[PDB]
Amino acid sequence: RYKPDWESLREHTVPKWFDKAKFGIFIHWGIYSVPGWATPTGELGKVPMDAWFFQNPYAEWYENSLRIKESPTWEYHVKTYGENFEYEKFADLFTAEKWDPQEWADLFKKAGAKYVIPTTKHHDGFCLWGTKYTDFNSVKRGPKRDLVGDLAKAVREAGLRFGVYYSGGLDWRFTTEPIRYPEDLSYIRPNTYEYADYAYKQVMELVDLYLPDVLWNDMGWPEKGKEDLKYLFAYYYNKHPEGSVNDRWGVPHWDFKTAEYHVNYPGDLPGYKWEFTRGIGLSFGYNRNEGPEHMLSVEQLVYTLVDVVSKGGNLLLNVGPKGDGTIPDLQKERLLGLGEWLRKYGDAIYGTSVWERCCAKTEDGTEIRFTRKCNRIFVIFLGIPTGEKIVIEDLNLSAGTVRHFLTGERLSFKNVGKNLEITVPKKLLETDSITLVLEAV
Amino acid sequence: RYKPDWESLREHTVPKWFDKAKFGIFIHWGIYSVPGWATPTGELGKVPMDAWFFQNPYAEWYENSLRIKESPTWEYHVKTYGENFEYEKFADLFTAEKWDPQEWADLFKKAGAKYVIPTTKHHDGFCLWGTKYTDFNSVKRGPKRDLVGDLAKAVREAGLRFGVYYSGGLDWRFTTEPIRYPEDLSYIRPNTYEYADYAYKQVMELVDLYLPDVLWNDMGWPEKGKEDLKYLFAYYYNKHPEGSVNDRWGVPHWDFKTAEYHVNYPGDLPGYKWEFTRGIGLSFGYNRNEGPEHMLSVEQLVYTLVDVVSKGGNLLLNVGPKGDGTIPDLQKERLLGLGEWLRKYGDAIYGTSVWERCCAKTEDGTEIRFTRKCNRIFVIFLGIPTGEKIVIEDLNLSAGTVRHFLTGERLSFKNVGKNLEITVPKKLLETDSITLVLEAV
Amino acid sequence: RYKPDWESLREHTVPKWFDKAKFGIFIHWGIYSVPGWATPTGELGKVPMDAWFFQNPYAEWYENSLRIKESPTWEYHVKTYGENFEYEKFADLFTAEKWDPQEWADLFKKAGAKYVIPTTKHHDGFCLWGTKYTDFNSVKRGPKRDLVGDLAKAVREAGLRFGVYYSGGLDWRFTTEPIRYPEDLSYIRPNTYEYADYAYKQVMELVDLYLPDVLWNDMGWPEKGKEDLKYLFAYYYNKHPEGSVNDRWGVPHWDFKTAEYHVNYPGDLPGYKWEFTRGIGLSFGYNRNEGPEHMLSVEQLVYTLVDVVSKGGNLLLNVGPKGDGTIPDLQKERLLGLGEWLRKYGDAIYGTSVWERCCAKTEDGTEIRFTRKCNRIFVIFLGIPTGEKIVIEDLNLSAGTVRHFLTGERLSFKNVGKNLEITVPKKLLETDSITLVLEAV
Amino acid sequence: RYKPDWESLREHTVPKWFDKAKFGIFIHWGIYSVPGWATPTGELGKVPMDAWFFQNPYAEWYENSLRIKESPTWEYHVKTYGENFEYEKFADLFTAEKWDPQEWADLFKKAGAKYVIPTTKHHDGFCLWGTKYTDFNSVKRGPKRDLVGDLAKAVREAGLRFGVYYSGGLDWRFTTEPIRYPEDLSYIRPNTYEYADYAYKQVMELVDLYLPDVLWNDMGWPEKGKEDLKYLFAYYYNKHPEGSVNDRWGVPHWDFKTAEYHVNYPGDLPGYKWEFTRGIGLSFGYNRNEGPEHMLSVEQLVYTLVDVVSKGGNLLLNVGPKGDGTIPDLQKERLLGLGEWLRKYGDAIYGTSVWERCCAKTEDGTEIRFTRKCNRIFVIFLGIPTGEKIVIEDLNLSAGTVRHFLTGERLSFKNVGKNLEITVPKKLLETDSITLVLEAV
Ligand SMILES: C[C@@H]1N[C@H](CNC(=O)c2cc3ccccc3o2)[C@@H](O)[C@H](O)[C@@H]1O
Ligand SMILES: C[C@@H]1N[C@H](CNC(=O)c2cc3ccccc3o2)[C@@H](O)[C@H](O)[C@@H]1O
Ligand SMILES: C[C@@H]1N[C@H](CNC(=O)c2cc3ccccc3o2)[C@@H](O)[C@H](O)[C@@H]1O
Ligand SMILES: C[C@@H]1N[C@H](CNC(=O)c2cc3ccccc3o2)[C@@H](O)[C@H](O)[C@@H]1O
Repeated sequence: RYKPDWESLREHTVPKWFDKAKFGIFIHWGIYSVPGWATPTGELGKVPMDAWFFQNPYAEWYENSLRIKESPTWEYHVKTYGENFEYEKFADLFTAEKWDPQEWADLFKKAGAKYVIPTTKHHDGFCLWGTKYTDFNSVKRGPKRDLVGDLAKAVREAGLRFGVYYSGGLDWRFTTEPIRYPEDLSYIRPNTYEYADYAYKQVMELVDLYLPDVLWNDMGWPEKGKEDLKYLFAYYYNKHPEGSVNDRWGVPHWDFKTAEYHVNYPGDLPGYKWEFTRGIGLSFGYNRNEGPEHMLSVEQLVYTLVDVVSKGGNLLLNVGPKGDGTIPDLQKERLLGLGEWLRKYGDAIYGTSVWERCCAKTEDGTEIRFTRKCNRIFVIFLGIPTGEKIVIEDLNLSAGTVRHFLTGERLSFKNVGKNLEITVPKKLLETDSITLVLEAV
Repeated sequence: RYKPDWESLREHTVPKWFDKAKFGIFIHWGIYSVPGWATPTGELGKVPMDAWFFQNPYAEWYENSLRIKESPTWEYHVKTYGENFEYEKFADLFTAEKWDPQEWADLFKKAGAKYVIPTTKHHDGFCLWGTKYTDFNSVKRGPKRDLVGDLAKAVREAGLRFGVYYSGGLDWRFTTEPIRYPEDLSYIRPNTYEYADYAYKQVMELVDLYLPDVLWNDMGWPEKGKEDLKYLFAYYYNKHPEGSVNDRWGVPHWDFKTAEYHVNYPGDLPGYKWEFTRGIGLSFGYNRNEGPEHMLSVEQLVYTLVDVVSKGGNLLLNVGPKGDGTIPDLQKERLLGLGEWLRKYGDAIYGTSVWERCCAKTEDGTEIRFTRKCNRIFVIFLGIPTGEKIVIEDLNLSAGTVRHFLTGERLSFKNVGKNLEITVPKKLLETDSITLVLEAV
Repeated sequence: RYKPDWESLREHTVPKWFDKAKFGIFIHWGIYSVPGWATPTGELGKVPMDAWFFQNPYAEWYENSLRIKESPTWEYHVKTYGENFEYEKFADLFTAEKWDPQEWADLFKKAGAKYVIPTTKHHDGFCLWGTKYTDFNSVKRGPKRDLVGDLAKAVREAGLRFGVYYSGGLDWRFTTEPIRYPEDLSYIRPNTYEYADYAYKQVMELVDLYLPDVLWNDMGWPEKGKEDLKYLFAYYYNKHPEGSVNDRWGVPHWDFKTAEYHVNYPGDLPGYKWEFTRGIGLSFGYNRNEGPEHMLSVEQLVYTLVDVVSKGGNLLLNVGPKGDGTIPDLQKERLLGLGEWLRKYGDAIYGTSVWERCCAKTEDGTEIRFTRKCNRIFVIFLGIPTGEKIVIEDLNLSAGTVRHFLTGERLSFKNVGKNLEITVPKKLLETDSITLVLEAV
Repeated sequence: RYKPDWESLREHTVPKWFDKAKFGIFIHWGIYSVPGWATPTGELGKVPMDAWFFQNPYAEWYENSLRIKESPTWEYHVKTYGENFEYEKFADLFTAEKWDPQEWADLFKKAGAKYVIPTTKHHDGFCLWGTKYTDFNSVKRGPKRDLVGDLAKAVREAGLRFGVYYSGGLDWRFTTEPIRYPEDLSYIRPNTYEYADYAYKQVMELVDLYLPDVLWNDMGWPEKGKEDLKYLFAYYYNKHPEGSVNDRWGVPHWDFKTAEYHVNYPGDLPGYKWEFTRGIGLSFGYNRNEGPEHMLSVEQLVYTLVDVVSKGGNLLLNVGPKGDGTIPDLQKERLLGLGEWLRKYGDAIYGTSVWERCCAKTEDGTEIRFTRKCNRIFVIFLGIPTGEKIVIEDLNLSAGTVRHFLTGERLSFKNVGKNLEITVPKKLLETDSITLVLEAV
């Protein structure tokens, strides 16, 4: 058993399944999906924080944006819905009329994901399961249905792991003033003992009803409730040792860390297990304002996954469904594009470990990443070189044998000084899809 | 912005408006105003604390007195209302049938007050605004009206500042045993986490609905909720930098300190901004038992104001209205008397600063106080000397010019040793109303 | 009395003498003054923190730079003193053979300064007084003299206030590893109970031996010792009420805040008393490598003081003496020039208060700053306009009388729209030294 | 960088070199080695704690035993050294006259160990290095030599990793009363701030002087000093990322856990890196009273290491040298025998990982342990079966190829039900030394 103390809970490390899974699907879905609107300003870490909340690209932040008068959201809202239309009202419009959890699960499985994590409660406080601690939930309003439970059953039937996201650090049902600047986050929070009990009871409830594979908390945990996590974590691990928690609780324990868009993104091997998350575009919740110009292309998604994995991370790619429960076409295509690439190259991703180094590049500027499976080293190019002669800078191999991954064809190579030279027959180079992949042994 | 930490909140000092205002009106009004009864025993600080709670002169302490069997209040109550008449019942009798907030505001403006602060919730827990955290309030019971909101609108329309009083440290809706001795205050308190959240939510609510100019807490703050004040104060000052808080929270921060009747009353310049409070009589809530023998006379009120101001303080004079919302005649006359004196002498009060010393006296025992406005020094006598020859002890001036304030007539003076001599023409002496006032330059 | 708790200590505010003084002299003098060498890289706030400690422009950080091998300092040291010359050895070379405290005091008085603050102990832990808590001090080594005491007597003899600088946060006699990045400061500190007691005892000793007018701590106070400050401050204020402390202790109390070069420099009135500090060049300690190109010119110093004062601050200008006790001519000539402008314009500086706004500018960009003395408003131009017709943007006056400060000559003016037009005869413009100064009433 | 907080420190996990090393040598050497005497009562975990301290088998607890009058130790001491011979006096007899560190290092290398950890300071508080914080150390007394440093140089010269053992929890130089029952440990400890600083300073000094590969604390860390460990660990890891610390500090962080004789010995795979420690006999310090009957035989040592390694642990085997610096032949011959088996079977130990299960057994009870190297699974028999037909209970293989480890000879096998049958020709069985080793692929 795990005891309720940080020294004991440290005994639990990231489970194997999670380390080997490499790719998961995040799902931000709630009543904010109904208006599904945000100004696609840019990526977190690139937009100046003094403007960020006033032109928030996270459509799931709609309510906070609505609370800032004369913010693009306020104007959009007043003209589309009217001023006598409270944000809460969207809970009744959220009907998930076309939702089919098995179709979602089929899709995430085809895309190559091995786990799925929906938002059980985001910052607006709306709950997607029939919780008994609030009536502001999907069973009582809108969908008239236990979205979390139903999705978990479908995901698990498809053979994928199932986790839960819970906004522990923020709940706008307990505050009135919006977040205008990053500094505001230091005092505009529920702040009460009552809220801390609520959060604790809600996560314990999720654990008892669905025994998730991952407890993904966001925005930190209520200061008054931090001590509670020793008990919660021990309770959780003792019922599910292969369970896992992220690092957004603000306490000593975590099984894996996180990075969001540019924030805390590592440039080289970090030394611990971590997970990258971002939307296919610039938002997590659905944004009808985004076009393909704001989204990553299938090629960019593949290069992102490879970069992340060579660095020991897992990619948790977010999908932003519509209020009716359908997944926009732009998103579905990119999920599929990635699933296709993974069907061909998956063996150099799933189940791999990091190598001595994560990165390299060809004399001509083509970026390279490495992954490993025992004695096999995968050399993954972020693109496909034009010429048959490939010069990798600052790299020497002691393998003696280097094959072209898809075909398995042995290739010719030699360490020329501080570099490594390989000849890749154009026929092979033409077989690869987005990345030229080599395997050294 | 202010950050939620004591070191940062210290950056906020008492606002100018408050320091210059000098005189404000306190209003203790609640359901205790209906029975409006107390034994007028004496002034706080003069009555032995071993008898005080058994013969409490604070009529607003009626419920606590009622809970002590065979206390004058219990007997009075049983004979007037009966034993089957719970204190709470007075919430239904509290109808404010004749209340006219604009008339209150007109009156406080004529009296010379620059700010007004009503009890939003006193020790009995009854709330004078439509709070959503309890049904024991003025919108649901008795007046059927938002007394706080309505008074704030009237006060502000009259051009005066508006603050709120909130009994944070005591709420008898959460306790059953009465306070019999001062020691009891150390354990007979709500004491629960629930109460601490309640208090926090109620003051945050007052801030969001009325954005008061002063948060006047009383009886300390729930120990469990003290840390909450860092967030509350930062939240408040960031929405209203000219807002202010008193010193009854029991935490590191405060903008001005307080003194009640004789308690913590300074004898000389204190070194920080402070405010004196007391009732026109011996109680804060209306007491039909007080006669003019228990009240300060207009002259005493003026001398009190001057003493307080020369010492850097503000006077917060309490008015105890009746259950029907009218202000007793004894009180209205004294408010008016003071307003008259302030109309004539206001320029030596509002906007003044303390001088090198607060006090002095004439060879014959007439007390004197000083205030200042740059190079002008006001010399205010607590009374009007009979003889034209005035000898002030232990004072020498380097002004060269001393005028008689009301008329502006230059006077004859000279430093005779360790004293200062001035000749005040009887004609002038007869022009003054309660205080002979001189101005040195 | 002041009590040992933050709520009581809050009662003490910045003493009047300090608020009115406006200009003081900082003195960073120690054994680092002997090598007196640094790479004059740039101003704090403008140099990237990734390079700063490696090319530190603060000569007083010589020891820390010396511990980073292959730092310019390390190279310089090895060629100049040798690889076997430990930093501590500089205490034997620090002889202050040509030191004359009354000569320093007279120069600071002539320079227009009202208070002086020497480094009693900087980060290297060497003490400039005969402390009984360490033998690494100026009585036992180097000068064989109590430098703090002898300087304190001299400064006071000259009629100036005397404060003490103490490095509470860092003491390299308790660490071995150098600071290479800002992050290192979070763990490379003495850290022991022993050190917290040491710092408490030494500041207590400074208070006892010299009862300074200012306790200027630097680098934070040892976490373990933070609660001691309640007792230290009450002890101090009870012995010396007109005493004062800065804001670098990391506890709730402080009497004035500070800004260093660009760091925390206010853009407008801040709302509390503060003080700006910087060296005449880029270092606080004497740097033989700085030349006039690294120093502020007299003109710039004047503009600095004016800007700081119009925003309610005091300027604490640093002088870096040599190991022999002399003050370099470059620094001396700048002090004397500033003193000259102050002898001429002192009245628009000393004893002033902030006005409604600190700033304005002329139609052709000449910056303007304001100060006040009751009804008299001083208009200071940062430079002397060439033409006689002056147009001040966004300013209206309601004084009816504007004079030329130096001569007293009444000048012609009028409010022309959102601007203020004034005519200043070239004969006056020609009398002003570095600043055109106007006086409106 | 690692930051000084538990959440950041969590990022550091057991270094690869340690996980792969599998075997290290502990060395308990001090002035207690001079009397070198204890009652060899039994193994920790098997001796009732009501008797233990009174008949302590740990020779290194001589001083504590000596303070309990009428303890076998007290008797022995009085007859051997005399009632007037204080324990501290043993520091003058501790001369290590025949010590040769390179000879120890070569023996540890030849024994198959990859790291060495000597007691820099045991419970008696005597320090085996020239610490500047106490004169009770080996440079000032006894050997007049820095034993930790000289041993560190030698061990490293031999190519092995060097760690340090430090008694943080107990120091008998700070107590006078002996430990008689486990309960006494809860209050007979140094207990002062002074001691918490002392321990922090000495471990910091060990890190600075020798930058050890392992910080192996014992007996917990002083409560008052626990928060210092955040800073100590970050300081340490930032200087030496491949460094490591054990789990005996009583704080949230640790890189590997420990087990001592029977205490905390895992029965199956535990889920985290750990290390088993015990003496070759019943004592850590040299006990002249132990004979071969109290010691593990070479065979038992082999079986121990194998059991520990198959369960993911490292074995830290203790050697107890004599006061003169020599290692007793009984211990030396066991180290050499183990080294012989490791030179022969090293490949099935060093650099291995745990498999699905650690354990199995043959039809006639021969215990079996497993280790892995990617696809190669090592099958280690704790003993060599007599017959050629072997039946392994509850094991099935899906390798298709099982070889005899020593020769490489392919062997015949098949899954017979829930069992695995294999034929090993006696000529092979006769080549194995203490263990039959098989290799499945
Ligand atoms: C996944 C996204 N999380 C946002 C909040 N982000 C955080 O609390 C935060 C961001 C972040 C980045 C790196 C490491 C830790 C971090 O914590 C949240 O506001 C968005 O709506 C969305 O749910
Ligand atoms: C204004 C009056 N306050 C009474 C409670 N008084 C206090 O908590 C108290 C009294 C007091 C006096 C000096 C400084 C601080 C102080 O705190 C309260 O019991 C009365 O009913 C009335 O509201
Ligand atoms: C006056 C200088 N102070 C330096 C340390 N600075 C700080 O700790 C710091 C800098 C700073 C700037 C604005 C407000 C607070 C601040 O604290 C110190 O390192 C220099 O050697 C010199 O003594
Ligand atoms: C290696 C030996 N350690 C003894 C102290 N043991 C402990 O504090 C203890 C024993 C123990 C066993 C498993 C996990 C943690 C544990 O802590 C110590 O008293 C002996 O003298 C010797 O140094």
